[PDB]
Amino acid sequence: SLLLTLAKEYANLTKDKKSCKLLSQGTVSSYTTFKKWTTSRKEKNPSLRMRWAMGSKFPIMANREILEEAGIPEQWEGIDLWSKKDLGMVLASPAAITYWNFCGPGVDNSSVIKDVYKAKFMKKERWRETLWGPMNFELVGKQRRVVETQPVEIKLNQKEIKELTMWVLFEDEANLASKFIQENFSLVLSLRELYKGKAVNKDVAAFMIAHQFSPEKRFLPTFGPIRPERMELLHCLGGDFWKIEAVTA
Amino acid sequence: MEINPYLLMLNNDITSMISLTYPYTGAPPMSHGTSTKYSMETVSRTYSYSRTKKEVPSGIFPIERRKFCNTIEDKENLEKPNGNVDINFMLSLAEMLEEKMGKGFFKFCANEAEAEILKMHFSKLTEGRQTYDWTSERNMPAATALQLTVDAIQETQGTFKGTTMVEYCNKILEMMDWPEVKFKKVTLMITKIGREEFIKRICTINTMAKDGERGKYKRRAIATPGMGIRPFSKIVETLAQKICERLAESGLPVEKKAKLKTTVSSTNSKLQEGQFMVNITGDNSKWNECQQPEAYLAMLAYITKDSSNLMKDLCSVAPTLFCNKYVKMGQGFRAKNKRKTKEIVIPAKKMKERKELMNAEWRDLFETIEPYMDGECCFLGGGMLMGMFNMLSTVFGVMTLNYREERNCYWTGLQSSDDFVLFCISRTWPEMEMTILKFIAVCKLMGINMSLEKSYGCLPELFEFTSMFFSGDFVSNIALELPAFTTAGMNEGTDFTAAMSVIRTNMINNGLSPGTALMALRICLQEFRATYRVHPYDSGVKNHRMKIIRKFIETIENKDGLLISDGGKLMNNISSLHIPEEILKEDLMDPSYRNRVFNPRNPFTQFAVVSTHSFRTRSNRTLLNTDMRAMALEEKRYQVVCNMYRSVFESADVNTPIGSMSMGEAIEAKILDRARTQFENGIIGGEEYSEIKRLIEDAKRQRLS
Amino acid sequence: ELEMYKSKLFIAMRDESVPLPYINYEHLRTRCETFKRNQAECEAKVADVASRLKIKLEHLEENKLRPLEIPKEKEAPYTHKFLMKDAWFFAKPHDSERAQPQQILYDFFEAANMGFMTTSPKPIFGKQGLMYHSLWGQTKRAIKDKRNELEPSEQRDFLCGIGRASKKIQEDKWQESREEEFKQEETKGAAKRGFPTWFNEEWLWAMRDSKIGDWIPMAEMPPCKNEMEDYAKKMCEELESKIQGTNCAREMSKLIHTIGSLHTECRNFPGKVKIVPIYCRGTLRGESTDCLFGIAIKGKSHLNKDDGMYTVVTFEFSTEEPNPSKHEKYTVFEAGTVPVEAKEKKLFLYCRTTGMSKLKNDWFSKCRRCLIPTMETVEQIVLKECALKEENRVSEMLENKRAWIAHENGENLTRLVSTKLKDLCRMLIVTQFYYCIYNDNQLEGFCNEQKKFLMFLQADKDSKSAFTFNQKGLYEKIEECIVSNPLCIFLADRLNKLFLVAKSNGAKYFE
RNA sequence: AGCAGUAGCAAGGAG
RNA sequence: CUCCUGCUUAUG
Repeated sequence: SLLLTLAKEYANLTKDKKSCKLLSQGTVSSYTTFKKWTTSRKEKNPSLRMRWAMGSKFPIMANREILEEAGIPEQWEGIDLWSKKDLGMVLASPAAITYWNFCGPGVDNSSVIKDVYKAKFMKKERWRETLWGPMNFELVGKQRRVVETQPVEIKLNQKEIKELTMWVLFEDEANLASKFIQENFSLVLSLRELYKGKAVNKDVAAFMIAHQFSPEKRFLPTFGPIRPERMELLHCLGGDFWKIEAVTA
Repeated sequence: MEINPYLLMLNNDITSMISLTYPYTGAPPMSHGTSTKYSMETVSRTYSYSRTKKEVPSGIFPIERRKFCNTIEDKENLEKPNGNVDINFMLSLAEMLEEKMGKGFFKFCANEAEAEILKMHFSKLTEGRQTYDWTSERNMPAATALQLTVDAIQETQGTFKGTTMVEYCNKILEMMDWPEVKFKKVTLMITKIGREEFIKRICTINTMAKDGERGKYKRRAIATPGMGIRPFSKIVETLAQKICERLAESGLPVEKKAKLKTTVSSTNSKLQEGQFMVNITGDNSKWNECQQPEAYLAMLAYITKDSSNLMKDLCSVAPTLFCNKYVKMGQGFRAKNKRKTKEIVIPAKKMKERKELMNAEWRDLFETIEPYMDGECCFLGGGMLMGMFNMLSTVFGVMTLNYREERNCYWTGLQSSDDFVLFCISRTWPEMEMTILKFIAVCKLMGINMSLEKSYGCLPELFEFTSMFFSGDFVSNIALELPAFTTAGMNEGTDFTAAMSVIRTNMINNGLSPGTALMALRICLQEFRATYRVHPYDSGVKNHRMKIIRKFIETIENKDGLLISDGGKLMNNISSLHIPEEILKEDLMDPSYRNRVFNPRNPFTQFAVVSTHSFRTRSNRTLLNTDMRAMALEEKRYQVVCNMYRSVFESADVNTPIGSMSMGEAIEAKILDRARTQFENGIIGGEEYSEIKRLIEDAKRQRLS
Repeated sequence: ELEMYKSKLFIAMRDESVPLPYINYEHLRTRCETFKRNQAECEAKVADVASRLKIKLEHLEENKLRPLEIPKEKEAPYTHKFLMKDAWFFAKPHDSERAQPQQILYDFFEAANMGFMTTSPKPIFGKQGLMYHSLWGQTKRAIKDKRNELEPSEQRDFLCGIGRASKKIQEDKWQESREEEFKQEETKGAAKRGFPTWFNEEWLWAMRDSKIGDWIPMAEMPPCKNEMEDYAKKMCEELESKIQGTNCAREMSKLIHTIGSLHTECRNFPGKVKIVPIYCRGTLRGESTDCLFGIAIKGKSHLNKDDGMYTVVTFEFSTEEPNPSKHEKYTVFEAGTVPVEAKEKKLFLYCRTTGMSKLKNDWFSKCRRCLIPTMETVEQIVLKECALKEENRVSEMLENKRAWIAHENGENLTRLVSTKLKDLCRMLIVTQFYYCIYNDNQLEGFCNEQKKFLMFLQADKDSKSAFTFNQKGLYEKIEECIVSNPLCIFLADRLNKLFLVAKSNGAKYFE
């Protein structure tokens, strides 16, 4: 029943007169230069305007119906959380953020968060189970290399990743069929039994595929062995006048 | 007792006591007022270095043209900088260059460049800095100027179906063949313009004042081009980018530290029984007024001599657009009475009429620029301003550094945008006068002026190159900007992790010894806390956000698991800069707290780290009160259409949506295609399919009419 | 595919913009495809060599590195916005609920007794006395009635500029008159001054330990593993334990709290004159106390761009006698007597109108980032030391190592004061802070050129026989960018004395 | 007055 | 020189 909804929205937007000269006059590529119309120059002082923002009484734009579902108009001594000034979106204070964080409703979502961020929890689990030793205090230094810095086990090369996320999520407008498909299509048969029914949005799925298959290769000053497990530990293992390594396993 | 901070250098080196002499902690210099005198100083100072008087009349432009090549009137003052280039000399250096490495050098690099031009989409034009929009005559971002230019095309004659680089360039030249061009003015009226005014307007370059540059007492005018000059410059910078990546005595893309070790060891392995080496650190001054584009037309006609027929004509347009560029002259000056009370403003238009209200310096600079002024702009034909061909002049540097005169005394070195290090090998010191004066001779002939005041040399390595002072063994690091630590300012969740990211990238790239990184981490922690008003629970702060945290701290069981945005202590360290705060803390949070923070049903986030504090600040109030409210109406329409096209194609932000048919036609054919596919394995109902069909047909008849 | 659109005006554009010995682009393309080089090239090279007249300048034989020309004119005044060394502060224990700057101001109105703060209408020296007398009286009764908003009177209408702006008339109507309102423009430049003698005693005061303890609000320490985090924690704790007690930390705390307060007051209230304290907060015998140095007054900032230059009026508390040379821009009154237990000395109130700006608030309010270059420099010293000795010697290296600073006044030749490395880091946080205040154009150009002469002194240390191509224009640029900054002229004089001390051993210099 | 330095800020309008 | 016109609560 989604096609009736999209047909109602599409039939609603053609009711506008001057908007009909917008679409069917541009191109399919022009979506990119339709995405950016940022007529402000640079936002050249973001932390300055953020300190001026947090100094007021109501800096935040917040949803109304949820906060009138569960929040309170004022706390126990004059701490304001609400306005009635203007879509129905209501300004508020960051005391509502911390009050939501301390006296608000709770939904069990630990499995979803511990399944989207598998790369970073894998970094934490690889971080906790290491052991160090003494320093060395010697001169050290070596040139710049192109190093893949993540312990992936698939090692794609940033071309079958965009193509792979075309041929796993949404195949109706995916790609022309190349010769890079077949064995990766056995992997597609593996992946469609994973991302079939989930509450994860397709942009978040398109995020979470691209970080388990992509060894992040950057142009970095390295030294010693060039194993990719110790390349997120690049900045910790040695500097220019000092060095520390005692990893047994 | 007197006190002197410089005495540390009595028993140290300049690899340690050199960060002490940078004033990077104070305010950067800003400019004030108009930027007219800097532009007039640049244009008149350009024509004073031309060393000529040979004028050629023009049939296109209503102004005269002064030539810049092979027309020299040699004054005795040769140490004063010249802007005149001998083309047979530099082509002799090019033929001397390509016989050093390979034979088919420019055919190979030019064919790689042509291999990368053909596979380029013109959305690459929107990944740039600001440009000049000539429809409103303002400075705009790249997407807005490209969309107003394409808007002028699709409103003027026909529509645009290009979607490539070459067809957009061909569309620009077709706009040069058009007799009349229509665009929109401001309340959105539509105006027209003739033929020669469009030619005067496509070659217009805006100048402004360079704000916030560390290292000058006098100010400088920077220039930003239009839109019809940018893709050709992308072509030439791809070509010269491949040439500079192939050469081995340049330093622009980057390793810049191993090349100097290989040339110091390699040219120190090339010494006889009496020869030696002397290095000279230089700084080529007046660099942006001594590169004429006509020499780039000659060398750019020489590089592509056997490449193609498209590339041979496509790399010979941006020099021709640089040979006749106009320059915006800022916005004028101001006059005031004897009592300094009423102060009128004279813009750049009426500066010719009100000429008798100027100073000595303004009239001296204005009478030598007068036969080259249009109504608002100026005619420059030999300048190479900032924000242009950067990786092409470095090729001239490699050409001067690969000169062969035929003893056995010679030189080598390394080149940057305007910084070089030259190594000389000879036997005696008057022979050093001979060879160094030969180097200033070849640079002075080819059009490169070495400054005599900012140059020195020693025997071993004690030189300077892009502010990295290389001593006899050690290397000093680049003095970083401090305000790069705090420029995120968007969220209580994307600030502290962004600061750990910047400390990580400055630790890997630059030196940044560890206690400095712990210090900068702890200081950026304190600026985060003082900015967002969130302090630790054991502190004595009592504001409107610590009263709740001080009241509700009894409910949390394990106290060292709270967030830093919610009154927790610091748990990241130097060996934890690559893991964010939340992901480090989620093994110790209370489950009511963890299930309460990370709830996606929240009044703030609904409407790279985890989004749980991610709120949006309110907008301004003077954005809907000027005459530019309908511009916010236009971006509202663009966000509406982009939300619809995002709603049609479920995966559109991942891959670039290429195509050249229309947007709504791909919508209608897509809804009919998924309506057929989800029809035959799915739907099956006459009212639903016939109703969706009715809405598509009625929307199509409404759109077509 | 391989066809570019051969247009009409562009083909007349390319053929006109060729070099002068050429007719069209076809002729240039056919000549450049058929180019072969010759050996008349070296005749053009040597024919360019002959008409040169350029010689290099050695240094072992013509060591003309003269000391710089400090301008011998009137002395450069004290131009910093606040007072550093002549400060006096009133103390009380701090209340946790009463913490906002208006609350601190009223609580020090009852704490520091302003009833005895009697001012004569005739000052010691200065320019305007009656406006400052009426202004101090009006703001004193304004602090008495517990609201910080000055009612419109002619005193505030004269000091913080209201109605003092030019009528910017566009060029659409001009209404020309015969020989009346003759209008034009004229520029001058900047005024030139002389060598400051007061900067030395403020340097030596700025590094001397003050008994109030911790002044700077740092943050807590993260946990450490068995790594080098012990090392970084150790360096942070020793350097932190040295920089909290100095007077530079007191002035940084003054700038942070005061300019933070004036900054948020510039956000929340344009167009309205406020009353803002000038204060700190530090630990006295464990009790967290706060001070109060002066009273600042805003001047209705409408900050449109990053400029704007709104007017700040400063009333200051001093307990030393003035000076018409250093304290030149002030309007020194007399306030009364203060009981000072070691008997009852005097009390002088200073008056000064000045300006801040919106870009010159964020580089002041965040002036805690001066501990980053200091520890970088000290750690470059120590890590280069252990990197050359290849043994973990840091803990005894921080105690048994000297650093030559601070030669005396009557003699300079090889008469230096060797201090410990942490007293060096005291002097480093003093000089990085002095960069953090006095940064203008002149300090920038002077820092580039002193990097050049520092390269000459390093070349002199190792006997490399350096050389230069032109010494006239070099000193024309260094003598060009020394006009009126106190720190620039001071570091020029100290650069000359560096040339004397290095002249006592190496041979490239003068007397 | 003042900041500031190669030119601006120090409300806007009418006479 | 004379005369007419404004809201924004800030906590190292």
